[PDB]
Amino acid sequence: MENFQKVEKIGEGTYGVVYKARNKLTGEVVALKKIRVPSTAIREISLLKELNHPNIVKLLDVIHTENKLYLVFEFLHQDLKKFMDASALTGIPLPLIKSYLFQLLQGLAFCHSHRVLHRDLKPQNLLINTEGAIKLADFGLARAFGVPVTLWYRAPEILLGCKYYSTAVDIWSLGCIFAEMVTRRALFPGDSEIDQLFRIFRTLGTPDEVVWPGVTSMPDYKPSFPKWARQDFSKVVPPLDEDGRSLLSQMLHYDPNKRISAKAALAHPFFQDVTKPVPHLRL
Ligand SMILES: Nc1cc2[nH]cnc2c(OCC2CCCCC2)n1
Repeated sequence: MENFQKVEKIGEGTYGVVYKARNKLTGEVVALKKIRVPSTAIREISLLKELNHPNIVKLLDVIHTENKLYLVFEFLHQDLKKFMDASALTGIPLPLIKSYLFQLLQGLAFCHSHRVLHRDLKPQNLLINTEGAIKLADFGLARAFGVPVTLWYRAPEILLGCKYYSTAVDIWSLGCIFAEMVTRRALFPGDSEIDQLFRIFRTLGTPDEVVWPGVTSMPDYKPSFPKWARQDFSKVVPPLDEDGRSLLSQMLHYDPNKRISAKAALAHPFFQDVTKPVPHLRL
């Protein structure tokens, strides 16, 4: 640690405090996470080090010293939440929305092909740079550190008590993030688990055995849930064109087994004309 000089409190996250810091020998500027140590975690985290991809935030080094654990990551200058706030008046140009979505789906595809998932995607762990790239941060952590189950981006199978949920839970999250980009408002802003579910049910309809076989058998399903009708997506992400809503709709399938995968989504026609614009950033 002594090898690092803290520059500023970036913010407080899931596993602890995140600092901007400098490596006192490489001179490299990094992001330092102090994780709040079990052998299992050290081993899992050591595997995630080898996971390298242009749309995954690079885990540079793992520092285990004095009972404590620190993760050292590649540093970027802005998270997607800051960006959207900064864009609240004008919104993000579609072509940039489309670039980001496409890059994030490449990231997900990569990690999922290795059976690694995130489980907690949110705009705050989506990081952008001046060159138009976007990258996912904190992939694989939840599983390491054994983090138990912001509810705004949680998949419905997690909320219903599925203990063995899959890569599909990340697709759900990214779909929610996609909608938020387009409209500049959160899709499902729950303030408790039940509120989260119900907001989902009010928009996509209460799930049943017709749309999601097995759902009435999930541990936290109640027959007493109110039954709401489904609303049209034309009303949920309005300006979004048809290919977009089509893709969004397949990202928000209730049935985890019918939800589109990242690899198939890359093949969606909405990406036929994809480009890589650069954003206008004030750092
Ligand atoms: N610039 C930057 C680079 C990073 N590289 C890895 N993590 C990073 C991060 O986290 C900010 C995050 C936003 C919400 C709460 C603070 C943590 N910020």
